[PDB]
Amino acid sequence: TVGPRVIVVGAGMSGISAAKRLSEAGITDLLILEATDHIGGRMHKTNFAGINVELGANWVEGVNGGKMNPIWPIVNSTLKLRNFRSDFDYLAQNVYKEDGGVYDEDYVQKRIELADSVEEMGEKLSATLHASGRDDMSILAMQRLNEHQPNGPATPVDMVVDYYKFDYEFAEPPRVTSLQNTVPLATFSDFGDDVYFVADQRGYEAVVYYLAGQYLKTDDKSGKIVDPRLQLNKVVREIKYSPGGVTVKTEDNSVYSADYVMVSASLGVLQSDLIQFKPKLPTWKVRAIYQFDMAVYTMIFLKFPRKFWPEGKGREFFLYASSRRGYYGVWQEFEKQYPDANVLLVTVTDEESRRIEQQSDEQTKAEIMQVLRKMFPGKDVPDATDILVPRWWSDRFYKGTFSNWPVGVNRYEYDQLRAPVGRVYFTGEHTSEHYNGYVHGAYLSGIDSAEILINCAQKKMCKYHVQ
Ligand SMILES: Cc1cc2nc3c(=O)[nH]c(=O)nc-3n(C[C@H](O)[C@H](O)[C@H](O)COP(=O)(O)OP(=O)(O)OC[C@H]3O[C@@H](n4cnc5c(N)ncnc54)[C@H](O)[C@@H]3O)c2cc1C
Ligand SMILES: *[C@@H]1O[C@H](CO)[C@@H](O)[C@H](O)[C@H]1NC(C)=O
Ligand SMILES: [Cl-]
Repeated sequence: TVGPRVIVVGAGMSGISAAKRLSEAGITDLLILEATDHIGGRMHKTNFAGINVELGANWVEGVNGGKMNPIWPIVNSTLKLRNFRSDFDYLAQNVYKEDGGVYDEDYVQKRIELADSVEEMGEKLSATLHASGRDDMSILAMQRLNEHQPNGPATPVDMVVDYYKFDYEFAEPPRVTSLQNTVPLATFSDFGDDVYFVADQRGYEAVVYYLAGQYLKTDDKSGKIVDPRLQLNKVVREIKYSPGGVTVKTEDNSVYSADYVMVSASLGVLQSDLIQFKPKLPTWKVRAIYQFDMAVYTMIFLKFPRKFWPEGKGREFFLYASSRRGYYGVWQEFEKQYPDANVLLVTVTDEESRRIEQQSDEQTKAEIMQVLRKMFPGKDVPDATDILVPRWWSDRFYKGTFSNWPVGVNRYEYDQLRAPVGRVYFTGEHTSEHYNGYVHGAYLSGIDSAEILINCAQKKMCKYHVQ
C-alpha cells in the first residue's frame, strides 16, 4: 500500500508462495499478473469423463522421512485432501511382454534387484564427487562403469525397468541427467521415500488457493479471490529494468512501474521468446537459462466401457516392456482413487511426448489400443470411449512440465539461473536449491526468492553472490 512496489509475474505455486512471504515481511504493494484465467499454474485439475483428474502435478513426493515436507501438512491435515500412498513393491508381478502377457515374477525381480544395486553403487559414487561438479557424469556413464558395458540397459525388460526408475521420475533419459544432482535425490533423502497420490475433487491446486487466501482478499460468501492485487489474463511480454526501477508491459498493452519484479514463469517460458528483457539479460544468465532442461511429462488418460485389466493387491502400477524404449511403458489403474470409473493412465516423456502432443488424439488412442490388445490378448478389450492428452509443451505459458538437471551443469551454473539481474528477481521450481522439479520445490523457492529481495528493499543488501 505504501513503500516499495513489487510486480510478481505468474501466480502458480512459486508466485503465490513469494507474494505471501513478501506480504508477511510488510511488502504489501504487490501486483500479481497471471497469464491464464486462474491461479495454480502446473497444479491444475480437469474434468475427465465425469470426474476430476490432475493435468499437472499429482503426487506429494517425499513423505515419512527425517524432515517434514512443507506441502504435506497442508495436504494431509489442513485441507485433508483425499490421498493414497503409492506402493511399488509388486512391479515384478506386473511387467508385460511386448507380445504375450506378463513375465515371470521371479525373472523380473532379479532384473529389478540388479538395477537397484547399480543405482546404490551410483549413490556411493555420487557421495564422493567434488562440490564443484568437476568430476560429475551422466546417470548412464555411472551405469556403464558398474555394468562394464559400452551401453546402459538395452533389453526390453531392463529398459522399462530403467525407464521406470529414471525417466518416470525425471522425464528425460539417464543419458542426459546429472548423477551428482539426482542420485540420490534430496527430495527423498530429506523428506522420505514415500509418495502420495492426490485424488480429491477439489484438486491438488487447493494448496495454492489456500496459500493465496492467507493474504489476498476473498469474498465472504463466494470464497473467490477478489483482491485487486491479483490480475488474471495478464500476459507479460516485456520487462524493462534500470538501476532506478522496472517497467512491465502486458500483451493487452498495459505498462506497470515497480521497484522490483519477481519472475515466476517456468524455465521453458524463459527459454522461449514470450518475455522480452530490455536490456537483454547478460551472457552468464542466458547460458544458464539455455543449458538447463525443461522436460515433458505426459499423463495420457483413457476411459473404457468395461474393465479388462487386473485389480487387487499390487495391481495399481504395471509396465509394458516394448522393444522401443519409452513406448507407452508405465501404466496406472485407479481401483482405489476412482472406483468404478474404468480409467487407465499411461505416462510418456521426452521424445514421445513431443511426438504425441503433435499428433491427433485419435491416432494416439489407436496406438494405445494396439498396445493394450497385445498386453491382454484373449481378453475382449473395448476401444476407449474417451482420451485425454495434456499438451504442456505446446502451451506458450508452460513449454514443458518441469526442469531436469542435465550433465555438464554444476552447482555454480545452477546458482546463476536463480541469481537476480538488477531489480529483476527469479523464482520457480527451477530456482529451488535442492528440490527443482517439485511442488515443494516451487513452494520453498518462492520463500527463498522473496527473502533475497526483502533483504534488498529493507536491509539494503543488494549485491547477490553467486556460489
Ligand atoms: C504434468 C506434470 C506432472 C508433475 N508431477 C509432479 C508431482 O506429481 N508432484 C510434484 O511435486 N511435482 C510435480 N510436477 C511439478 C510441479 O507441478 C511444478 O514443479 C510446480 O507446480 C511449478 O510451479 P511454479 O510456480 O514454479 O511454476 P508454474 O506453476 O508454471 O507458475 C508460473 C505461472 O506463471 C504464468 N505465466 C507464465 N508466463 C507468464 C507471462 N509471460 N505472463 C504472466 N504470467 C505468466 C503461468 O500461467 C503459471 O501460472 C509436475 C508438473 C507437471 C505439469
Ligand atoms: C494423514 O492423515 C491421516 C488421517 O488423518 C492420518 O491418520 C495419517 O497418519 C496421515 N498420514 C501421514 C503419512 O502422515
Ligand atoms: Cl545380466
